Amino acid sequence: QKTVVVTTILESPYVMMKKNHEMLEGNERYEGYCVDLAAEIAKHCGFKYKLTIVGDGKYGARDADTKIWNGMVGELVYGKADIAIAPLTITLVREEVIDFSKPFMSLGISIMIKKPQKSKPGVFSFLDPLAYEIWMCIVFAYIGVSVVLFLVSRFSPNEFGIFNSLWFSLGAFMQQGCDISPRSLSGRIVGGVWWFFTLIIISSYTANLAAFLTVERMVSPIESAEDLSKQTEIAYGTLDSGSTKEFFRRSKIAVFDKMWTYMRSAEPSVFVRTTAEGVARVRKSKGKYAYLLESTMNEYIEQRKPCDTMKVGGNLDSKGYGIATPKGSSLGTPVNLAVLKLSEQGVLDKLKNKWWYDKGECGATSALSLSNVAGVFYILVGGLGLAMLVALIEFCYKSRAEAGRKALTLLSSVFAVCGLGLLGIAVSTDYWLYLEEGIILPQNQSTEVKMSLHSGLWRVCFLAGEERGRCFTIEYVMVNVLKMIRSATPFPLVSLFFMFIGFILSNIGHIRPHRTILAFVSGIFFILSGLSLVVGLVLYISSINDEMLNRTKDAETYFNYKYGWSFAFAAISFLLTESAGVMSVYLFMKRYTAE
Amino acid sequence: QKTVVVTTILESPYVMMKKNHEMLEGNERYEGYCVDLAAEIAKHCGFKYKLTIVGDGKYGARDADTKIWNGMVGELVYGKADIAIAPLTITLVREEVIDFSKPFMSLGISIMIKKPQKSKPGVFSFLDPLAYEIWMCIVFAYIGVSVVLFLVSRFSPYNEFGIFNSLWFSLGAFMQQGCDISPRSLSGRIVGGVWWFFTLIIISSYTANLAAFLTVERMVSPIESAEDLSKQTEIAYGTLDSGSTKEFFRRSKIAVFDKMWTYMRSAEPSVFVRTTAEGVARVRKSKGKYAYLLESTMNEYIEQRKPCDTMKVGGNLDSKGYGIATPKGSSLGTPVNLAVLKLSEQGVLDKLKNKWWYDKGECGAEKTSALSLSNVAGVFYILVGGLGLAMLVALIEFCYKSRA
Amino acid sequence: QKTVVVTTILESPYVMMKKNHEMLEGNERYEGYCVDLAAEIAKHCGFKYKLTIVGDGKYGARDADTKIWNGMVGELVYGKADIAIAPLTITLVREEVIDFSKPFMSLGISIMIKKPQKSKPGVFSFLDPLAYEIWMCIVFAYIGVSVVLFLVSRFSPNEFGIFNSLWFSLGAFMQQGCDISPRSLSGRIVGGVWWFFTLIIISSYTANLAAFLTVERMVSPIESAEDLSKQTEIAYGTLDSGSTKEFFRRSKIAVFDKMWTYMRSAEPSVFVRTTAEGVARVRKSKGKYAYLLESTMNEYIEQRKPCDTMKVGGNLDSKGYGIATPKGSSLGTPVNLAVLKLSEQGVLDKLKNKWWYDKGECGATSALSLSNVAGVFYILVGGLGLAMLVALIEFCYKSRAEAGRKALTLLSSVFAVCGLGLLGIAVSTDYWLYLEEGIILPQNQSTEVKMSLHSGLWRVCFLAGEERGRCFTIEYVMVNVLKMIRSATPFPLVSLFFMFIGFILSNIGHIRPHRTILAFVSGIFFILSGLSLVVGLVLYISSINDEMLNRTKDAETYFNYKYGWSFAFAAISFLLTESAGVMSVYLFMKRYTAE
Amino acid sequence: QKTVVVTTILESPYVMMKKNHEMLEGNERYEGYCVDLAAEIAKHCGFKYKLTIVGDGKYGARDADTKIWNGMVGELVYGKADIAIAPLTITLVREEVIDFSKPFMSLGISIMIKKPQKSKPGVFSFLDPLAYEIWMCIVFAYIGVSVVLFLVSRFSPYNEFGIFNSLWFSLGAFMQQGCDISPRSLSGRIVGGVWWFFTLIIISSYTANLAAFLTVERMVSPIESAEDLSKQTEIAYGTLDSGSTKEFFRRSKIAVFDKMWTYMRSAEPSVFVRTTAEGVARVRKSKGKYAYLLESTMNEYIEQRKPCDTMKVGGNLDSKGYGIATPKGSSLGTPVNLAVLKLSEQGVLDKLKNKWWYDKGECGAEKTSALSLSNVAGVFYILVGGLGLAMLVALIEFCYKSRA
Ligand code: NA
Repeated sequence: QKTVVVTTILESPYVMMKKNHEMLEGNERYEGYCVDLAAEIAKHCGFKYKLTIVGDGKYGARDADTKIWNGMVGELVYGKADIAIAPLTITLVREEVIDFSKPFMSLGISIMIKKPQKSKPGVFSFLDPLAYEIWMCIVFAYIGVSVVLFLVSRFSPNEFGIFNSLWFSLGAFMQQGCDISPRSLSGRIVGGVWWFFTLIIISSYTANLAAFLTVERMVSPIESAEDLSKQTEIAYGTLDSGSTKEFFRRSKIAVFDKMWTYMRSAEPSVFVRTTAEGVARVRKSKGKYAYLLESTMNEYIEQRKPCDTMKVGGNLDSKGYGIATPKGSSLGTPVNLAVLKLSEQGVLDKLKNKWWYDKGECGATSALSLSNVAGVFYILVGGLGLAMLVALIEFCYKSRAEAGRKALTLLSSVFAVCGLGLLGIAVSTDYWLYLEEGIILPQNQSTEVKMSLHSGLWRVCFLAGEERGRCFTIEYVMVNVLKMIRSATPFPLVSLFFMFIGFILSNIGHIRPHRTILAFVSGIFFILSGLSLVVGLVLYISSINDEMLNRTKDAETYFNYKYGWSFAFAAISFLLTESAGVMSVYLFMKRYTAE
Repeated sequence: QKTVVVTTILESPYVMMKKNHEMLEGNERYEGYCVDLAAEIAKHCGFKYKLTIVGDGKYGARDADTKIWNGMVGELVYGKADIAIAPLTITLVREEVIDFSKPFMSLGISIMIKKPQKSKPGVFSFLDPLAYEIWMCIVFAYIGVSVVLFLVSRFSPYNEFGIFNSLWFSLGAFMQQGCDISPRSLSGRIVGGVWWFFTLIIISSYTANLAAFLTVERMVSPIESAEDLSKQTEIAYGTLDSGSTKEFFRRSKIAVFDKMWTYMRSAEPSVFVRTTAEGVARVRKSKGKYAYLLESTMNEYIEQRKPCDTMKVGGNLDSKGYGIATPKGSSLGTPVNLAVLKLSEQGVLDKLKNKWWYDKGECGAEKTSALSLSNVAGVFYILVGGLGLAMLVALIEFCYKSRA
Repeated sequence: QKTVVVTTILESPYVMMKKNHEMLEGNERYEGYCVDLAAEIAKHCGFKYKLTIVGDGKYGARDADTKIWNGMVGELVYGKADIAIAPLTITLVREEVIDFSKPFMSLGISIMIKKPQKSKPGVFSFLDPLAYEIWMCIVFAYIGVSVVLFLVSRFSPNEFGIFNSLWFSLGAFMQQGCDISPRSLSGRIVGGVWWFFTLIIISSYTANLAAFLTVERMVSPIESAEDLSKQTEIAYGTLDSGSTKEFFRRSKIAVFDKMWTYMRSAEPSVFVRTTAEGVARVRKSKGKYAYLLESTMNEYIEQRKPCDTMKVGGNLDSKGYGIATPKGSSLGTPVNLAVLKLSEQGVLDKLKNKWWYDKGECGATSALSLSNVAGVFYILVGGLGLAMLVALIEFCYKSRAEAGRKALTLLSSVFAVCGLGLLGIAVSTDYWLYLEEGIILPQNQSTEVKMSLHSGLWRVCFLAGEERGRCFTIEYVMVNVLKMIRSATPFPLVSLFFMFIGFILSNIGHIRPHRTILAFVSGIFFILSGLSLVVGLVLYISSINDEMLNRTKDAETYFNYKYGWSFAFAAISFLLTESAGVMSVYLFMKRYTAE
Repeated sequence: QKTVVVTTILESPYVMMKKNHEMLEGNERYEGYCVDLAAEIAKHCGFKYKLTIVGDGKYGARDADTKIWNGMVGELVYGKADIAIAPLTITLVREEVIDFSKPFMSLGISIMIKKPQKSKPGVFSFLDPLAYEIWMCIVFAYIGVSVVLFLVSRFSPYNEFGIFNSLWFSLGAFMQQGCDISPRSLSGRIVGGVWWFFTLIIISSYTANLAAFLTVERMVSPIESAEDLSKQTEIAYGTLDSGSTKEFFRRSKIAVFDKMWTYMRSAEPSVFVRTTAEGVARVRKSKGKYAYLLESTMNEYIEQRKPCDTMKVGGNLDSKGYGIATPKGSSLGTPVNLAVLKLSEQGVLDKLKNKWWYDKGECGAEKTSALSLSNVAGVFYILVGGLGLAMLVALIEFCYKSRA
C-alpha cells in the first residue's frame, strides 16, 4: 500500500510545530490535536500516513472570478492531497464538491469578554455616600456647636466648658445620649437644632449607602447575547472576511437582527481583521468590548497565557469540523466509521481535554466584607492610640497639681491676629477654587487640559487657553460664569465686621487688664465671625454644586475641580478664631469672678 | 427609456449628500429617506431616474407680483421636472396646480422642549420624602403630646413638666435618643411610650423613602401637552416668523390655540425664531424655559441627534401630510398613487422611517451619584439659624436677669 | 340639479340616530360627525344632498368566491349611491376601483388599557414590612424582658419593678435612652441582649420598608407597545375579522414580530370578536388585559360613560379616512378641494373636538402621604387617650392614701390556675393552625376549597377532601407533612414541667403563709414556663414559614393559613403566667421583708 | 409520484398528535419539529410523503439472538420505510446498516436539577448582611475598648470602670442609645467618641445591605457543572437504567466521569430511574437533593413546561447528534444530505428549534414579600437565651450572697 498524504494547517492547537523541529523529519515534526487524531484514524482504517502542510495558507473557498479553489479544499479536489484531518468547517459549498465525515468537534459562535476584574475597595471607602465637602463641614459643625455651648451656659446660668461641650458634640453626633443637659432657654435651642442636624445626616448617609449597594446588585454581568442585545456600553466585534460576519447578515432571528443592526451602524470600526487584534481589543478596552470568536478558539485562548479573557453564554449557532475525503475514494466510508467509533469510546473527548485544558496554563458573596468597612476600624484603633497618649497628659497635669493667666492672654491674642490674618490673606490672595475641564480624545486617554482657573473672590483670573494674562475683573464681563462672588460676598464681609470688633476689644482688655466687660463682648463677636465663616463656606460650595449639576452631562467632555490654598486658609481661620473664642470668654471668667 | 427627472431638496434625512460627493455619480452621491423612496417608486412603476436637487432652493409658493411658481413646484409646472419625490406638504394652493399622492408620511405641529435632566436641589429639599401634610401633622402632634404631658404631670401629684419641660421632652424624643427628664406616672409610662413609637415609624419611613428616592431616578417633564403649556406662563412659547406654523395659530378658532396666539402677539423678548436651527439652539441654551414649536418630523429627528438635548412632548396639534407630487397631467400620476399605498400596506414606509430616524441615529434607545452639599443644604441653615436664635434670646435673657 | 345620495353607516359618533327620530324625515333625522361634514362639503361643492344608510351593514370588501363588493364600497361602484362621506379607510384594494379624497382624519392602531386605578393605603399600612407574626412576638418580648428585670433586680441587689421595667421595655424598644440602669452582672445581660433585639428589628423594618418603596417605584406603567413587548402579565387582544389583525401578520418590524408571536400562541383566545366585547374584556380584567383599537375609537370610548378605559402610547401605524367619489364623476375634484379647504381653516379640527370631546361626558407625588403612615397617628392619639384615663387612676389611688395582701394572693392564685388551664386546654383541644389550599378556576375567581385542616399538636386531623373522619395519628403516617409536633414538642412539654412546679409551691405558700422561700421558688419556675412559651411559639411559626417557603410558588394554586383558638389560648396563657410571675415574686417581698 | 413512506416516533416536540386526531387525515393530524422538518426536506428535494408512526415503538437496536433490527431502523433496512425523519441518534452500530445525514440538531448529556426557588431561613440568618469576619472583629474590638476604658480609668485618678462596668458601657454603646456610666477623662472623651463612631457606620452598613438584600432577589444554583457536582455528596446523581446514558459513564476513562460512575455503582437508595418521566417527578419531589442526567433536548423542553420546576445547569458532557436517516442505498441519500445543511445555513433549523422549544411553550422568558418570623427567628432565641442565662447566674449569685 502507498502513503496517504494528510494536509493539515498551522493553526494552534490543531497542528503546530514541535519545539525540537529543524532536528527531525517528515511527520514526526508536528504535534497537536490533528496529529494525535491522524495517529488514531490510521490504526482503525489501515493507513500509513505522511503529513504535509496546506499550500497557500487557507482552508478552502471559491474565487468568484476564476472559480478555482484555494487551500485544503483546493488541494484535495485537484488530484493532489488525500485525507484531510483538519479544522475544516462543514458548510454547503464545500460538501457539494468534497465528502465530509461526521463531525469530530461541535463548535459555534460564542462571546469573548475580559475577566470580571475585581475592583478592591479603598481604606476610606465607608465615606463614599457623603462626599468630602460634607464630612469637613461636619467637623466645622460640632466644633462650632461646642463653642456656642461653651458660651451660652457660662454666659449666665454652668457645666458646659469646651471639655464638656465637645462631649455634647462627640456625644450627640454619634447618636449616643449625652449625660448632662443644658438648663436655660437659649441652652436648649443649641441642643435642640443640633439634634436635628444629626438626624438628617445619618438618615442621608444610610439612605445613600443603600443607593450604592442596591444599584451594584441591580447591574448584571453578560451571560448571553440576549443580555448583550439590550446593552450599548459594551460594543461588539467580529472578524471581517469570514463566516462570523456571514452569520449575522442572513440571520432572521430577532435577536441577531438587532445585533447586526448595531454592528452595521456604529463608530469606530468594530469589524476587526486578524483575530490576534480582536483578542487584543478585548484586553486593553476593559469592560467595554466583546469580540465574537468560534467556540473552539476562545476556549483555547481562555486556557492560555495570562488568563485575561473568558467565554460567556452559549453557542449562538451550531456547526462542526470534519475529516474531508476527496470525492468518491475508498477512504470515505472507513474514515466515516473511524470517527464514530472514536466519538463513542471517548477518544475525541479525551484529545480535546488533553490539548485545550491539560496542556493549557491556567486554573480550573452578597455581603459586605472587612475591606468595605475598613477605615472605621482604623479610626477606632487610631482613636484609642490617641487616647493612651492623653492618659499621659492628665496624669502629668495632676502631678503638677501635686507639686497661667499670662499664657491664657498669650493664646487668645496670637490666635486672634492669625485669624485676622489668614481670613484677610485668603480673601486677598486669589488662590481659591481650581476649575478644570476639557473633552476626550479616545484610544489614548487624553490630557486635553485647555482651560483652567485659579480664581479667588475678587481677582478672578485665567491661565491657559489663549493664556489671557489680562483676564477679567468685577467690572462687567462680556459660556462659563462664576457664582462664587455673586452670592457669597457678604458672608465673609460680615465676618470681617464681627472680627474687626474682636481683636480691638481684645486689645482694650489687654492694655488695661482691670477692664472686664470689654473682653466679654470681645469674645461674643469672635464666634459670630466664625459662624459667618460656616454659612460662608457652605453657601460657597452649594453654589458650586449647583453649577456642577448644570453640566448637562456630555459623556465625552471631562471635568475636574480642586480647592486651593486660600480655601484652606479660611478653613484654618475658622479654627484660629473659634479656639480663641473659647479662650477669650474663659479669660473673662478667670478675671471677673476673681474680682 | 425616458430618464425621469426627479426633483428633491437638501434636508436631512430626506436627501443627504454622502461623503463621496466629489468622487461619485449623481444617483450614487445622495442618501436619505427620499433616496430610498425614489428607488421603491421606480421599482414598482418602472422608469429611470436622476436626482435633480432644486436650482432655486425653496419648496414652492406663488409670488403675487409676477405669478410665477418657484422651487420644486416651479420645476414641475413649467416643465423642468417630471416627479417631485420630496417632503412637499399637501396644501390647497399647491393642489390647484399639481397632483399629490395619498400621503407617505403623516406629520403635525408638535412641541419641542429640553430634556428633563437632573435638577437643582432646594434649600428645603430634604423635606421631599415625607410630604407637606406629614411634617405639619408631626408638629401639631408635637404640641399634642406637649399639652398632654403638662396636664398629666400637673394634675397627678395631688411639677418638673411645665411649659419649659413638656415642650422639651417631646423634642428630645422625636429628634432621637431621649432626654433625662423621664416621666413618672403610669400615664407618663404611656405618654413616653406612644410618642416614642411615633418616633420609630416616621424616621423609618423617612429613611426608606429617601432610599427609594435615590435608587430609581424617575424624572418627569414639566409640560406634556399644549393644554398644560397653555395654562402656564413660566416656559416661553416659540414659532418660526414666516411660515405655515405661524399662520396656523393666527386663523385658528378653537380658542385653545387662540390663547397661544395672544401670548405670542405681545411676547417681548422676541420669541419668534428666524431660520429654525437657531431655535434649536435657543431651546438648548435657555435652560428649559423656552419651548419651540416644530413639525413632528424635525422633532423626531433632532431628538435623535448629538448632543442629545431635546425631546418632543404631547400629541400632534394638527395633521398635515407629505406627498410625492406629479405635474398637472401626466402618465406617472396614477401608478405612483397606487405605489405609495402599496409600500405603506407592506410596511416599507414604516421601515424606512424606522431606519433613518431611529436606527441610523444617536441617543441609543444608574450612575450612583453621591450626595452633594446642596442636597442637605438647609439643614445647615436650620442649624446656624438655631444657633443664631439662641444668642438673641440669651441677650434677651441677660437683659431681664440683671434688671430683676 | 339633482339630489346627490350620501351613503354613511350607523357608527357612533360618525352617524347615529337623533333622539327625536320617528318624528322627523329624511336627512334631518341623523346627527354626528359625518352629518356636520356633509353640511360643510355641500356648501363648498354645490350639492343638495340627501343621506341614506348603507344597505347590508358593511364598509366594503371583496367576497373571494364571487368577486362582488359589499356595503358602502359595494353601493357606489354598482351604479347606485353617489358621494360617500363616511369612515372609509384608505386601503389599496379600495382605491383601485373607487376614488378617495385626501384624508379628513388620521387614525392608527392604538392601545387601550384600564385606568391606573389608585389603590388607597390601609389604616394600619405601616406594619406591612414586618408581618403580624413578628409584631405579636415583640409584644411577648418586652412584656417578658420586663418580668425578668422585675425578677433579677429585686431578686438581690432595686429600682426595677414591673412599673419601672416595662419603662425599660417601652424605653429601649423605641430606641430612646432609659433613665435608670441595672447594677448586677445578671442585670446587665438582660439589658445587654435586649438592646441587641431592638437593633435588628428596627434594621429589619427600615430595610424592608425600603424594599417596598423601591420596587414600587421600579415598576412602570404602559406607555408604548415597546413596553408591552417585554411584559407578559398584561395580555394583548385584537378583533378577529379585520385590519387590526391583518397589520400584525405581514408586519416586519421587530417589535410587531414579537407582538404577533405572543398573540398567535397563547391561551385562552385573545382574538376577540365584536369590539364591545373587547372593551368589556378591558374593564373586568383589572390591569391584566390590553385591547388594540383604531385610534378614533378608543379616544371616543375614553370620553364616554364611566371613564374606565384610557389610551396610552402612540399610533403604531398610520392610515386615514376619506370621502369616496365613485370612479370618474365630476364630484371628485371639487370634493378633493373641499376637504383640503376645510382642513386648513380648522373646521375638520373643530368638528372632532365637538363630537369626541365636547359632547363627551368625562373630564379633561413621589412622596409618602398621610394615608401611608396613618395608624401611628391613631396609636399616638389612642395612646394619649389612654393616658388621660390613667391620670384619673393615680389621682384616686393617692386620694385613698390620703384617706391588700389577700388580694395579692387572690391575683396570683387565680391567674396561675387559669395559666395551668389555658395551656393544658390548648395543647389538648385540637384547634391550632388552620391550613387551607386549592387551585384556581379562572373567569369566576373560584372557591376550590377541597382541602383543609384543624390540626392541634397530637390529634392532627382533616375535614374535607374525601372528608376522612378517621384522619391520622402520631402512629406512623404512610404530599403534605406537619413539622409542628416534629420539632416543637418539648418546648411546651418543658413549659408544663416548670408550670407544675409553679402552682404546687404557690399552694404550699398559701396553706401556711409563714413559709417564705417556697413562694420565692414558686415564682422562679413560673417565668421559666413562660419563657418556654416564647421559644415554643417562635419555633412553632418558624417551622411553618419554612413550610411556607417550600411551596415552589405554583401561580394558579392558592393557599391560606389562619391561627386557631388554641393558638390564642396559649398566647393568653403567656399573659396569665407572666403576670402572675410578677405577683408571686412581689408577694415574697411583702412577706419576707416584713419578717 | 412515488409516495415516500416517512417514519417517525411519537415524542414531544418532534411529532405530537394534534387534537383533531380523530377527525383529520394522516399528514394533517401530526404536529411538531419533525413535522415541520419533513415539510422542508420534501420542499427542497421534491417528493410526496405520508407519516408512518412506527409499528413496534422503539428507535432501533440489534437483537443478538435472531439478528433482526427493530423499530425505525427495522423499517428502513428490511423495506417498510423510505426515509426516517426522526430523532435517531447517530451511532456506530446504526451507521453500518443505514446512512444518516450530517446532524440537524446537536445534543449532549446534560444535568437536570430543580429550580433554585426561595429557600428556608436559618436560626442565625440575620447575620447574612455583615459577613462572619466583621461580626468577630466587632467582638474583638468590643473587648478592645473594654481593656482601654479600664486601663484609662484605673491609671488616671492618681474607679467606676472595672471589669463590671467597662465591659458594660461598650455594650451599652454599640447596642445603641448609650448608658449612664459616662466616662470622665479627656481620654474618656475619645474612648466614648471613637467607639461611638464605630456604632454608626456598622449599623448603617447593616441596614443598607439588608435593604439591598431584600430588594434585588438574586438567587443562585447549588451546582453549575459536573465538576461541582463531582466534589459534592449532598445532591444525588441519577441516570436511566438501560440506555446510552448509563453506558456512557461506564466505559468513560477521563477520570471525572469515572468518579461519577463510582457513586452510582454503590448508590443504595436506588438512584437509577426506570422510564424517564418518573425521574422528572423524582427531581420535582426530592427537594433539590436529586439531579437527573438527561439528553440536552429533553432538558431544554421540560424546562419549558408547566409546572415550571426544573432547569438545566452546566455545559454538555458529551456531544452526539441527530440525523435524517436513509436506507443503505437509495436515491434520497445525497439530496437530503445537502438539504439538511442548506436549511441550517439559512437558519431554518435554528428557527424551528426556537419555535417549538422556546416560542410554543410555557414559563415565559418583585412580589414584595413581607418578612416572616423565621427570618428574624434567632433573635428571639438570643433574647430568651439571654433571659434564661440571667436566672442561672442569679441563682449562682444568691448562693454565695447568703453564704457569705
Ligand atoms: Na437607622
